Amino acid sequence: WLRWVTQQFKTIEISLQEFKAALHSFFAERFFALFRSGTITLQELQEALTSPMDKLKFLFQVYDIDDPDELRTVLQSCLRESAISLPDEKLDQLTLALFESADAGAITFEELRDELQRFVMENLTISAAHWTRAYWHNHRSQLFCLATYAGLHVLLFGLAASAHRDLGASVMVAKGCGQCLNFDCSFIAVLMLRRCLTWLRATWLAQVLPLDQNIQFHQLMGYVVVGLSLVHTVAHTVNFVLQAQGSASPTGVALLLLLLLMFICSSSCIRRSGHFEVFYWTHLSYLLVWLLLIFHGPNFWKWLLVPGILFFLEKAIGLAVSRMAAVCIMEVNLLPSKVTHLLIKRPPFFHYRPGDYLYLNIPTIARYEWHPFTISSAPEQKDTIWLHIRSQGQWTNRLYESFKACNIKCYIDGPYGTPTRRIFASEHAVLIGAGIGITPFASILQSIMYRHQKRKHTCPSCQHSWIEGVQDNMKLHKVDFIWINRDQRSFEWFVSLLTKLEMDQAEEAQYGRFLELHMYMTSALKAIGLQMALDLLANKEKKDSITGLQTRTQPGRPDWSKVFQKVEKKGKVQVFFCGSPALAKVLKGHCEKFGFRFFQENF
Amino acid sequence: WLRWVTQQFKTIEISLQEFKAALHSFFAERFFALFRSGTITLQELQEALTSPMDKLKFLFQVYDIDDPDELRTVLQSCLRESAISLPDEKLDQLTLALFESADAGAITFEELRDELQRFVMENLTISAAHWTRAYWHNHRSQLFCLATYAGLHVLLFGLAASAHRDLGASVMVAKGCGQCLNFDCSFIAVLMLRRCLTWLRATWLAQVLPLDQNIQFHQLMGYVVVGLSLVHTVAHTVNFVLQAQGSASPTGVALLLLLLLMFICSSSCIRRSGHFEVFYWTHLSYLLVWLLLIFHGPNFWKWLLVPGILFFLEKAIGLAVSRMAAVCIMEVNLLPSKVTHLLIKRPPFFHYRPGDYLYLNIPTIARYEWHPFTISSAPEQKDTIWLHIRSQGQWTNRLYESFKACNIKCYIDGPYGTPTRRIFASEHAVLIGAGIGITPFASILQSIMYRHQKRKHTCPSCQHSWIEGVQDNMKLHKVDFIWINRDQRSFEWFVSLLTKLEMDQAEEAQYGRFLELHMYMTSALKAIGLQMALDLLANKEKKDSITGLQTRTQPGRPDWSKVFQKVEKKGKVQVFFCGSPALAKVLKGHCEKFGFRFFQENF
Ligand SMILES: Cc1cc2nc3c(=O)[nH]c(=O)nc-3n(C[C@H](O)[C@H](O)[C@H](O)COP(=O)(O)OP(=O)(O)OC[C@H]3O[C@@H](n4cnc5c(N)ncnc54)[C@H](O)[C@@H]3O)c2cc1C
Ligand SMILES: Cc1cc2nc3c(=O)[nH]c(=O)nc-3n(C[C@H](O)[C@H](O)[C@H](O)COP(=O)(O)OP(=O)(O)OC[C@H]3O[C@@H](n4cnc5c(N)ncnc54)[C@H](O)[C@@H]3O)c2cc1C
Ligand SMILES: NC(=O)c1ccc[n+]([C@@H]2O[C@H](COP(=O)([O-])OP(=O)(O)OC[C@H]3O[C@@H](n4cnc5c(N)ncnc54)[C@H](OP(=O)(O)O)[C@@H]3O)[C@@H](O)[C@H]2O)c1
Ligand SMILES: NC(=O)c1ccc[n+]([C@@H]2O[C@H](COP(=O)([O-])OP(=O)(O)OC[C@H]3O[C@@H](n4cnc5c(N)ncnc54)[C@H](OP(=O)(O)O)[C@@H]3O)[C@@H](O)[C@H]2O)c1
Ligand code: HEB
Ligand code: HEB
Ligand code: HEB
Ligand code: HEB
Ligand SMILES: CCCCCCCCCCCC
Ligand SMILES: CCCCCCCCCCCC
Ligand SMILES: CCCCCCCCCC
Ligand SMILES: CCCCCCCCCC
Ligand SMILES: [Zn+2]
Repeated sequence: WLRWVTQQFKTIEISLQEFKAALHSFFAERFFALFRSGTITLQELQEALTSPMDKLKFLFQVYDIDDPDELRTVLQSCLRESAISLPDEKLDQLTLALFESADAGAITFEELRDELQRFVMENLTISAAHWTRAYWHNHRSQLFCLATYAGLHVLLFGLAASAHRDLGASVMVAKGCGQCLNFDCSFIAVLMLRRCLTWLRATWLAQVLPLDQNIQFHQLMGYVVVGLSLVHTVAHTVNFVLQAQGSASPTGVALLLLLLLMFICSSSCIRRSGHFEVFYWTHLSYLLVWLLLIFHGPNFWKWLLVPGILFFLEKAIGLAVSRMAAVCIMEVNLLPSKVTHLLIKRPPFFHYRPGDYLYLNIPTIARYEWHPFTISSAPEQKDTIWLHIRSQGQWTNRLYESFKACNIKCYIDGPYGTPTRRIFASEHAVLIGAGIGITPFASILQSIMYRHQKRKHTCPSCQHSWIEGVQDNMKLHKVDFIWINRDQRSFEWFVSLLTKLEMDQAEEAQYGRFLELHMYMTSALKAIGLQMALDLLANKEKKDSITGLQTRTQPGRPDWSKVFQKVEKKGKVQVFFCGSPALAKVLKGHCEKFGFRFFQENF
Repeated sequence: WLRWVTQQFKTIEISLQEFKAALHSFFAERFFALFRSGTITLQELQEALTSPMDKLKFLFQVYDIDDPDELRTVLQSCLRESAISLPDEKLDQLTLALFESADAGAITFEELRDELQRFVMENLTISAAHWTRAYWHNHRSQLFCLATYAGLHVLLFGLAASAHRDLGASVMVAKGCGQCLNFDCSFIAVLMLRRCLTWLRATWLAQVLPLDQNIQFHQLMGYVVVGLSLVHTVAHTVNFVLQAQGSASPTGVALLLLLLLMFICSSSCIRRSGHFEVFYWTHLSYLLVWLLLIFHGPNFWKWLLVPGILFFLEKAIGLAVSRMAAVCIMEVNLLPSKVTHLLIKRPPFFHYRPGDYLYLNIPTIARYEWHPFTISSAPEQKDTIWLHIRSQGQWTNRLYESFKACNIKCYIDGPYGTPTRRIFASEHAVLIGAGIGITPFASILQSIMYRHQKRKHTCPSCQHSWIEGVQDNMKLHKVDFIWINRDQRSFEWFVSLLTKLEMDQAEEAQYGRFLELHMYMTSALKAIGLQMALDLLANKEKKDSITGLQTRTQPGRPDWSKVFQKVEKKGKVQVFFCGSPALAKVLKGHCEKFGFRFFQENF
């Protein structure tokens, strides 16, 4: 009640207030001025925080200044936090359309209220700001892996401790740290196999067990090896000093030097520099570490055997003939937001399902480094195979920098990935876009469009075109694309491709639509009447000015899930999603009531 | 010279002569009578063995008896060793056609000579009979596997012998036989894995190393295990008797009993009876043999480990969910020559390349027995998947007998086999039929015919049909089928299917032929003018009377290889064969001169 109002007042410097009000900013300054002479009196805040008619009148007063200034105000709003990256040339047309829709003098409060009610008023907002047990429980409810490693470490430490309890306070620590080190130095290698991980990635084992964070888990076990080796060294030295009142010590010293080298020369700072050769050559010293530790520990080979032989087999299966091939880059083009687009020539013998990935390796950038990239070209394209890479690290950033200022060697190794025959062998399989790996969705869309157009048979004689039914390739009659991601900051390639496919199939939607686009932001701006300008623009040119697409990029977080529940039926409809377990689980639980054979969280 | 004639006479009883002359036999008796009063005088043999005019006159005299009898003679010749299984109803038409072609009186020797010269005369023959270092070198020039096993056995026996030479004449034999037995009892199991063998079958390792005889090699090592175990037992007993002047002996006795049981109850005689359950249950005692031999030999577990764990993994990978599935037989039909044809319902999720195989298992016949069968139905058939089985053993014979006098459970386990994308992604890939596994060729032919007809697009509006080009499925323009096998004794299903496909595509050969058939026997009858009757019959009904097909089943062993060399070119022609290494090697060596990318001996 009144106490709540007092607390809100206590929660509350014009420039400081503007800065703290989530600034863009002429509109913000005008609103702050309209919010008297300028003071910290709580009456203005109470009035602002308190029917929709008053809010509409306040908004109308804020928009005006005493109505050509609205065009300048509209331009400022576009350049504001709305992130509307549009040219100023179209601003005149948008302002003219808005003035025509509003004035028909543009100072009429009643006209503004009617225009607002045409589309809202209840959502009277003028700001977006307010003015680790739960997270761990939520994340660990499906991970349950770090605790297992900790339990193994502790049980091994205790088991070695009970075996040397008689020795006094120094050698039992040594033995426990030692046994932990056999375990760690034996299995930190079996973590990383780039070959079998792909084979395991396409199974329910990968569905239940996370895989994509194996780099960070491997680095974490490297760190614990370093720490435990240091404490083991200190314990053995303090034991020797106590005894002070020839191969073991020198071999331990050599192992310590090797681990210190591998820790120093494999940190993030080294690979920040373009000395990938230095990192790889220093990091090839794992063989020397294993060889030294063989005849350093009495029973290290027992631990080393199984993972050692299995990793030796995994590395020995890779030859130039076995998987590798020589591919020459044909054309490379750089797109905005530091995304590089490659056009590698298709080898004569390469049949790949859509959505598969491959590992690229450019000798010029990194001589012996391999990174996975997802194919962004349809399998029906016989000329070139595309690859799309976003600069989210150093090596990709290195490629972008190098190509900033072509026939260079490239090596690709086969297609790998989950089979996509289930999507084509379905009826109205809707695809939901989430996460950062939305590259395979472009391949799937291109393949589906190509197969759809291949059945558009036209008779050359009488110029009659009749559509044949499904023929042994796909069984879909309609596909729905729904994209729910952080932004379109780096996916200009993907936006362009989806827009291209959309108006390529838009010429065929008069008799029946085949592809639907639902593009969401959930972070765009509602609270400011910027969409009023675009309302007329969308029908002015039959395409959104921000995208040049039939879809106008509607935001909305939960209403998208509700529409997914309310998604027309061309057959046994199926729902497929790809993202974090939270959103996928919510969508599945909502979808389970509707009786749909939906394999949600498929990725 | 004259000495050769004397030797030929020495190489030489009218009934006995007829029996030894490769009898069918009225024609044989007439020839023997025509060959005087009947004696062993060498003048008749000298005349017979010695221009084509004399041979033609002799043949004309033999055919006649003093010409309606020729029809009876023709019928006898058809029923003779020619193996012409044709009805007597068509004999009248054939005899009438032959008489019309010959007489126009049918006793004119000059007319017979002219008719023979029309088609021969130089190949004047009236008989087909004459009147292990080389084989081992030829076979072992590519096998080199039994010698390796013998060498391993001998080196192990010698190694154990040198380790116990001090012991007197009895225990060194024991130790050598023992070490040989660890080796044998460890690897006789790693021979047989029905899972990894399929994975290895599709590689060049299977191309160089034979695989299909693993049953017989496994049985041979079982036999040597039995023999060496018996001699080991005798040696240890004679050692103990010498010492005669408690777990080892009883465990050895138990192992001896188990091996004797497994030898007795797994012989051919037991499975000759329909007691497959008895064989399988008695043969499940290998686990007991291994368990007893673990704590019977001091160092048997070292040998047992790797093959034991690997076989345990191979058997543990097989579950009902993992590979197995429930399939109900829809229709079963029995064809002549003891071949059974099955029509099993296609499971909803089953995509298989043509030519793949599967393992059938009928609980009614054998509860826990598995045998591989090759799919004889095109992948484009969505209704049922075929299987063709020839009664070449007991279990198949058991199935034939049981179905001689349906909804029974059947279990299939996936498709396995070499990929066939290379055939479709080629130009004029000619297929050569040899060996006994010609079942996948029917699947390949059906798939190629179906894909060829799927591009025969006809406009419904104006009834105009235009053929489209190759579309992402195959790149062939012409396929040639050449069949060089022992007979058509059991392949009536395959003959019917190829004939069906041929006249299905015969309606499209006027503008361009798509499938060519070259059916050979190399064992049929030349020497007897039976083909004269069929010469008119072939054009009488546009189909051979023996087959009802455009092809008339031409024989000829080496001329087929010459024609394969002289095989028209619709693109980059490729040659594929399947059979024993001899014929395939000859065909490849002949083909290498022509510069054809032929992967001969592909099977
Ligand atoms: C199977 C797979 C396919 C991918 N496909 C694409 C794609 O098509 N387009 C795209 O823009 N991004 C893709 N990524 C994400 C990422 O951009 C790529 O893995 C890229 O190779 C990053 O390399 P980097 O040199 O920048 O890594 P770094 O900058 O050296 O490492 C930092 C980041 O890269 C990851 N990383 C580093 N090394 C590896 C490695 N060996 N394996 C996996 N992750 C590693 C780390 O987890 C971390 O997130 C994919 C990731 C995976 C696992
Ligand atoms: C991969 C493969 C696919 C085959 N496909 C066909 C087909 O489609 N049609 C056809 O008519 N024949 C086929 N055969 C040949 C043979 O007829 C089948 O293997 C059939 O299962 C014979 O079983 P059986 O009970 O008569 O064997 P048995 O009578 O018990 O054994 C005698 C013969 O069968 C073979 N044999 C026995 N057990 C096995 C086994 N477990 N694995 C392999 N061979 C064995 C022996 O080598 C010997 O030649 C195939 C063989 C193989 C290896
Ligand atoms: N290999 C992989 O697939 C992989 C690897 C690592 C992590 N991940 C996933 O990626 C996540 C990190 O990326 P993220 O947080 O951006 O994605 P996310 O966790 O998969 O999804 C959460 C985001 O989805 C959006 N969202 C929520 N409800 C929505 C609705 N009704 N309609 C539309 N969008 C809705 C929200 O806004 P925004 O759209 O603005 O974000 C929210 O931030 C991780 O939590 C994990 O789930 C995947
Ligand atoms: N899994 C397998 O693929 C498998 C397994 C075991 C054995 N095999 C092969 O099968 C063989 C046993 O069967 P097989 O001897 O009947 O076949 P084959 O050895 O493959 O072929 C030999 C036969 O080919 C025929 N032939 C020779 N020259 C010919 C020509 N120019 N044109 C047409 N035919 C010609 C001959 O008469 P016929 O046609 O009257 O025989 C000859 O008997 C083995 O030697 C081995 O090569 C294959
Ligand atoms: C035990 C031994 C060892 C150790 C000690 C280690 C230690 C370590 N680690 Fe290591 N790694 C290893 C073993 C190792 N490691 C190996 C072997 C490899 C290769 C890969 C695979 O395996 O696959 C690696 C790899 C690796 C990587 C990647 C590379 C590539 O990819 O190329 C990384 C990042 C790491 C990290 C690490 C670190 C940071 C450390 C320190 C702390 N590594
Ligand atoms: C690389 C990691 C590492 C390192 C760094 C080290 C370092 C060392 N080290 Fe060592 N160790 C080890 C690893 C190690 N290490 C282990 C793991 C063990 C346990 C045992 C085995 O392994 O077997 C030991 C153990 C050990 C021993 C023994 C114990 C028993 O036996 O129980 C000794 C004497 C030692 C010494 C040493 C020294 C003195 C040093 C410093 C110089 N070393
Ligand atoms: C070392 C142990 C052992 C031994 C002693 C034997 C001995 C023998 N073996 Fe034995 N097996 C065996 C181990 C064996 N095994 C096994 C484990 C099997 C199963 C199969 C597999 O592995 O996969 C058989 C299997 C078997 C078979 C097939 C069956 C089925 O498939 O189901 C046969 C035929 C035999 C034979 C034989 C004989 C005849 C003998 C006597 C001589 N084989
Ligand atoms: C199953 C097959 C078999 C059988 C049948 C047998 C049978 C027998 N066994 Fe014997 N063992 C054996 C297998 C055997 N086993 C072997 C493999 C050996 C070598 C050693 C091990 O294993 O480790 C022996 C060895 C042996 C020994 C020891 C020698 C050494 O240590 O060097 C003895 C004492 C015996 C006894 C015996 C007897 C007395 C008999 C008869 C009863 N074998
Ligand atoms: C910090 C996240 C830890 C995730 C651990 C991943 C474990 C991967 C196991 C791979 C087994 C082959
Ligand atoms: C009598 C013919 C002997 C053939 C030997 C075959 C050997 C098969 C080796 C299989 C290795 C997995
Ligand atoms: C035996 C001690 C293991 C410690 C593991 C701690 C993991 C921390 C992850 C941030
Ligand atoms: C150690 C003795 C091995 C004998 C092998 C003989 C093989 C014969 C194949 C017919
Ligand atoms: Zn037409």
